[PDB]
Amino acid sequence: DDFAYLNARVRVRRGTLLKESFFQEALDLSFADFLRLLSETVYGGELAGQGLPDVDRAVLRTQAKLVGDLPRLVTGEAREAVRLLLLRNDLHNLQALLRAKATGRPFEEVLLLPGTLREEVWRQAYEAQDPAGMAQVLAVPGHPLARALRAVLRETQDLARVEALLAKRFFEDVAKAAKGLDQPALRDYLALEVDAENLRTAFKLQGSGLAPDAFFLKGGRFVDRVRFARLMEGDYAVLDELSGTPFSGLSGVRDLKALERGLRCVLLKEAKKGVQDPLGVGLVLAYVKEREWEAVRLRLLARRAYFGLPRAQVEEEVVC
Amino acid sequence: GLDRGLIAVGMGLAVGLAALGTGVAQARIGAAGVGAIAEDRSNFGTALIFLLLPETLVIFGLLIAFILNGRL
Amino acid sequence: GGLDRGLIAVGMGLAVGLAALGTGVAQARIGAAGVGAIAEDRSNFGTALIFLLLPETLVIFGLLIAFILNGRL
Amino acid sequence: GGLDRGLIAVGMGLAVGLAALGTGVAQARIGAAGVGAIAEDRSNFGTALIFLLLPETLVIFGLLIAFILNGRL
Amino acid sequence: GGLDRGLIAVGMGLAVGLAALGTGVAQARIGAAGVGAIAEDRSNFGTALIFLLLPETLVIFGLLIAFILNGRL
Amino acid sequence: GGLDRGLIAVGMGLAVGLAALGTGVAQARIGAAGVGAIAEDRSNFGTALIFLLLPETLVIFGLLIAFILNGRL
Amino acid sequence: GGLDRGLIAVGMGLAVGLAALGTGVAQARIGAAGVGAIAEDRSNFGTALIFLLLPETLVIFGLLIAFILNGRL
Amino acid sequence: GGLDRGLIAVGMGLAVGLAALGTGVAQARIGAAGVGAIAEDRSNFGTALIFLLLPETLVIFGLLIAFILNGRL
Amino acid sequence: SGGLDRGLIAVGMGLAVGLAALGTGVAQARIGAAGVGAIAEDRSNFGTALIFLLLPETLVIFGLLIAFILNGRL
Amino acid sequence: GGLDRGLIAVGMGLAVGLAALGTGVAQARIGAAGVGAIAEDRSNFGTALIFLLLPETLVIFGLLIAFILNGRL
Amino acid sequence: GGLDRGLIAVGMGLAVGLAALGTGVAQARIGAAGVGAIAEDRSNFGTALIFLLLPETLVIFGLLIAFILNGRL
Amino acid sequence: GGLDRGLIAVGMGLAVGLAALGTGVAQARIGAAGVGAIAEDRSNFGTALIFLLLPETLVIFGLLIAFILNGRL
Amino acid sequence: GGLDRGLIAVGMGLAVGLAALGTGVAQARIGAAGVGAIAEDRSNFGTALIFLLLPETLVIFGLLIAFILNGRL
Amino acid sequence: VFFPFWFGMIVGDIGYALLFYLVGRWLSGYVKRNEPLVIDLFALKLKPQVIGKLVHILNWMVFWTVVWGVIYGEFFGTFLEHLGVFGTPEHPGLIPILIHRIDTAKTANLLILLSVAFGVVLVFFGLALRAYLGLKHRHMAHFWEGVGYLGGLVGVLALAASYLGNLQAGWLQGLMYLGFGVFLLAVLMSRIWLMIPEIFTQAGHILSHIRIYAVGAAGGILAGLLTDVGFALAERLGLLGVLLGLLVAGVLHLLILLLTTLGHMLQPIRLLWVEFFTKFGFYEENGRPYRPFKSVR
Repeated sequence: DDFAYLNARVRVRRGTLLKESFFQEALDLSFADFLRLLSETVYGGELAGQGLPDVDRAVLRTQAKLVGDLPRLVTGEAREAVRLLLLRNDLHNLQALLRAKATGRPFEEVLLLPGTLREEVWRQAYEAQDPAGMAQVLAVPGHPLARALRAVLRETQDLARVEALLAKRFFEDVAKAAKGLDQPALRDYLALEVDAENLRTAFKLQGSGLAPDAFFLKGGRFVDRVRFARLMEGDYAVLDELSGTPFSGLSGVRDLKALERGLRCVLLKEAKKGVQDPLGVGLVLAYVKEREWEAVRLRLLARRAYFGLPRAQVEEEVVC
Repeated sequence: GLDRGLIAVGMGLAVGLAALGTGVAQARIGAAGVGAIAEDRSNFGTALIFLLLPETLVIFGLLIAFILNGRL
Repeated sequence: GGLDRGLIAVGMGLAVGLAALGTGVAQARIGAAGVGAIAEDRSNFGTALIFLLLPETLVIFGLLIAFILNGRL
Repeated sequence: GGLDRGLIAVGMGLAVGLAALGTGVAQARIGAAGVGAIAEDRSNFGTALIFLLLPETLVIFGLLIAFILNGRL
Repeated sequence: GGLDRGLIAVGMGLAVGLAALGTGVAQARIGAAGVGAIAEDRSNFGTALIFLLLPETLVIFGLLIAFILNGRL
Repeated sequence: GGLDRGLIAVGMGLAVGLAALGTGVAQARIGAAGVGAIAEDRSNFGTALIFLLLPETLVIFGLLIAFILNGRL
Repeated sequence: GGLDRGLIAVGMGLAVGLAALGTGVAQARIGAAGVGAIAEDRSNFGTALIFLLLPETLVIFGLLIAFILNGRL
Repeated sequence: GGLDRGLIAVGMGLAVGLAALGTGVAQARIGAAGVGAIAEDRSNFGTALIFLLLPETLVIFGLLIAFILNGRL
Repeated sequence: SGGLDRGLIAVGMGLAVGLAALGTGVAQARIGAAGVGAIAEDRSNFGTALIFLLLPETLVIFGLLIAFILNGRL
Repeated sequence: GGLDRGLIAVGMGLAVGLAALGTGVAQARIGAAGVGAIAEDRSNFGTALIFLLLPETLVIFGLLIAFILNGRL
Repeated sequence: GGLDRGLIAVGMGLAVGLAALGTGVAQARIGAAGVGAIAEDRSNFGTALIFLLLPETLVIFGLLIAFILNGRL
Repeated sequence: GGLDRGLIAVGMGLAVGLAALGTGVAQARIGAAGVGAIAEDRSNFGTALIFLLLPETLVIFGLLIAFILNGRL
Repeated sequence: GGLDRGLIAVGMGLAVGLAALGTGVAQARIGAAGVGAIAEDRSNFGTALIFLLLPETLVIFGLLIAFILNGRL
Repeated sequence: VFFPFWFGMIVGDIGYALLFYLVGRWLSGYVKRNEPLVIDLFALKLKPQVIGKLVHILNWMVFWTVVWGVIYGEFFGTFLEHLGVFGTPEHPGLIPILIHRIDTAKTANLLILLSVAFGVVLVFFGLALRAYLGLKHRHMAHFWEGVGYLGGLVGVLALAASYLGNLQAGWLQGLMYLGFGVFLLAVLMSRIWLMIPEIFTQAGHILSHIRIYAVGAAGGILAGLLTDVGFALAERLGLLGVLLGLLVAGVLHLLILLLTTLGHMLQPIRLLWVEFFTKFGFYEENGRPYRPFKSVR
């Protein structure tokens, strides 16, 4: 309910993160110094042994203990405004369970990283004669999936076109739920994120030539239908046309890797602006997206430290 | 005998409006207290002491009320 | 002389009503967080009721001031 | 009688109305969280109605003050 | 001569209007959560209407005080 | 005489306008959630209109008090 | 006959202004959600106008009370 | 003359000012959503102006009440 | 040559001007907030942000209209 | 006199104070977004100053009314 | 003639109550952020009690003016 | 004197108090954004000072009006 | 004494209480952001205190006007 | 040199001083026992050297609250009722009182002038010290800001004391000449702008020293009224339920002790921390903390 109560805890946790000199000095070592440097910080509270599954289980467990708490601890408008940040995990778990039900491989097949829902709902939500019953037992009240899966459930029971329209319905529903209340720093963020999402969808669907307007959504502002079509077909002056927007140094980029690098950098830049609002929802946004940037950069530095990769392979991926 | 009522409406205004002030305070402080208790049981005493700290408002309101009563 | 009974009565009613407004503003968010805690689990029922019924002190003080004015009446 | 009946009446009416405002403010957030808790599941009906019919102690105190003001009239 | 009826009239109108304000503030958030729960699904309609009609107790109490005050006249 | 006929009008006005404020506050959040539910689909129409047209009972009670007050004078 | 027509005029003006404040509070959030639904898609024009023009009933009620007070004046 | 002129003046002033407050509270959120819809695309200049100039029916009604009272002067 | 009119018409004028001032202040708060947000995004929506900020000053020129009407018929 | 100067004084003070409250409500949100746009970059300085210093038209109009009242004091 | 003691006492009560509302509004959000810093780790104890006890200047300034008024009463 | 000086006193007091409320409303959000910009980095000190000390123009206007009223006393 | 001494005192106390309400509104949000910035690390103390206690000029201005009115009688 | 002497002017009860002396002898016995102080309710664990420093500040504070309980003349609130130990002419029993502090016609103007006078001394000492530190490092903007705030503040104070205080508008107007001339000279020979809005808050900081007399009168007449209600309604109603009224007034007196001595202990030190320390700077570049070779031992 109260934004300041959650914001105090989030500012305490933002007081404890990893600096730049950490990975700048962890850019050249041999994975034992990595275990050494992670023995001290707050990610070492769950580090059991040594090796790659230990480090991955430690990062996932500390992120679930340190990030998955803030969807709780408030009740009402505050949780309705803070739950729409860390909700990609629930979509990934739900589509994994959807393809597992549509495949036939057993229910203990997937690993099911934690999102925002307790896993007893997942254990109960595999056996249902009607997939509407699965969406009903999945339904916590104001949830976006609880009103999106039953929205695009109105064709069949279990298909893959259902999953594609589930993804599109999820994106437009999260954007509409951002528009449906008053947070002046989260509506613009989710609009810019879903603009990034369908832009990189158009980049990773180049060359095919299939109907783009069935894939293009609404909720972004920097792109429209004609830029989406002329970006799916191969001329990239339209990608050079985007100036004035925060897509600033991103011009003339063709391959998927440099594209997604630039999009992740501009998302973390525009999401670090959230200290502009030290009372509302901007600060917990600037905590959570900085935390996931730090987590995935820690993971990539772990991979380099273990496998002895050159630092020239990683130097471009700590640029922001 | 004309001003004998207006001292009492001043008394009642002080009592009610200071009660409003510490109600506004105890709203957010008790919301944070119930959130901390719903997290764990181990924050009981801190929730009670932060909740009972803004009663300064109403005991000062009772001070003003008993001033205006002791005059009358 | 007149114009005293009505004015001590409007002081009485204003005190009771405005203290009721104060504890209403308190119990709004306190009971909201309480119902959220109850919807999370049933274990914390008695602590939710004691944090909800702590601001009855406001209105028993308001009724104290009202009954002091009425005994003066 | 005279003028004092009107002023004790506006004190009584102000008490009733302002205490009603207090418990309406108190019931807004609690009713919102209670409807959300019913939307979770249908098991928590009785606790929702007891947290919603708790703060009408305010208005029965307001009706008490109103009926005592009528009793002094 | 006398100024009784006008001042009891402004007391009556102030009581009714201010009680209406309080129950409007209550039904705002209660109906917001109710329309959310119904637009989720229609399986909780009677409970949504009983939570919305629960703050009409405020209105009928306020009109009870209004008619007691009119019957005093 | 020439003020008792006058004060009932500010009583009637502070009844009706303040009850109008109450039901406007009541209609605000319900209208917002109803336009959101229509923005989902154009099928939750009847429930949105019934939740919006429910809290005008406040102002029909306010006009009841107004016309009773005019029935006095 | 001193203050009679002035006091019934300030009752009239207070009624009109306060009902105006009520429907301003309603039309704020209703027009916000309406412009949001229009900026989403154009086909929600009729529902936005019916939900926005529904709370002007409060100000036509206030004008009804105003014209009755002008008629008695 | 005497006592009437100033009191109908404060009646007119209260009506105009309070209706201005009502439509300002409306145009706050309506213009906020309108500026957001302008910032999304330039094809909302034809809907933000109609939804923003719709709630000045409030203040033309308020100036109608003011000029009716000024004619009653 | 009133003895009470001269003050009470003045509190009427002051109440009208002050309360209409509060009305357009509450409007221009959120409208200017979204305007400064859209200008901080790009330096292109300047004229439309100025026209939406200066559109609710109709309220205060109406308040000054009522004030000077009461000043004329004083 | 004993009644002219005091009531034109409370009119002058009410106009100045309430216009100050209006432009304080405006400058709150506009200054918050201006400090934010400064915290992004120093290239949005002049527009932040012009949007912050626009709503003091309110209080120069308020002092215009106050000094017209001083000229007719 | 006798309009001195009651009016200086209602000035006293108004100052005390309104300053009390001021520091309640302050301590609400400050104590909320204080408990939000306390319940994470218990090392922010004194550096939250300083911020909670900081706004207690307001009621004692109101009490200063109250005790001066009691000295003149 | 008599009724004169008391009413010019409540005029000047209402002016300074209500303008102080206005600039407190402004400095709330501007100081919150300023503390946020300082806690980001310590190079925002001059701009946070100039935006927090800008809306004191309201209260130097209010003290100007109060000293004019004390002069005309 | 008469009406003079009574009304200058409420013009004093209204100013004190209402300026205190203004600085409570300011220090609420500024203390929230200050407790935040301290709860990050114990390094922003010398800037959180100066940004927190910049708004106390309002209540010393209220006490200034109050002492002017105290010496005025 | 200042803070216990201000806290004496806050708390002028000999009974509060005796209770502080009791908890001080308890706490000095606790450092005699050499135990680290622990409480898990507050998670407060701390070493006995800090606790010995707390003994020292408590003794050096309780002397000034004894002497300002003598001068203000209040024993445990008001136990001068039965034994008239403090001499007012309305009931002269014993040795006289210097200032009564319960009424305001005798007290308030003198105490409020002295409460402003301490702020005058404090703020002028702070601005003179900032001018000294600007003169030291050969950095001139600090010198100009110090002399400008000093001149503007003494000019505003002289104009206030002349045109809103007493008569004799002849002598102080040359001091207004000097003060505003120095202020304009500083702003011209400075170009360090936005000092002009600061001088209003600067007068705010020299004038915000009312709060020592404010909480002094608040806590003083609050304790006096509580012991007045208890003592009167115990003695003159029943004469043998006097222990009932005595212990309920005692427990409510200790309740308001425990519930607001934190606040009116905190008020003088925030007065120092947000007037005097921030006048001469003290909030720039954070210094650098001296930590030696530890050898933790």
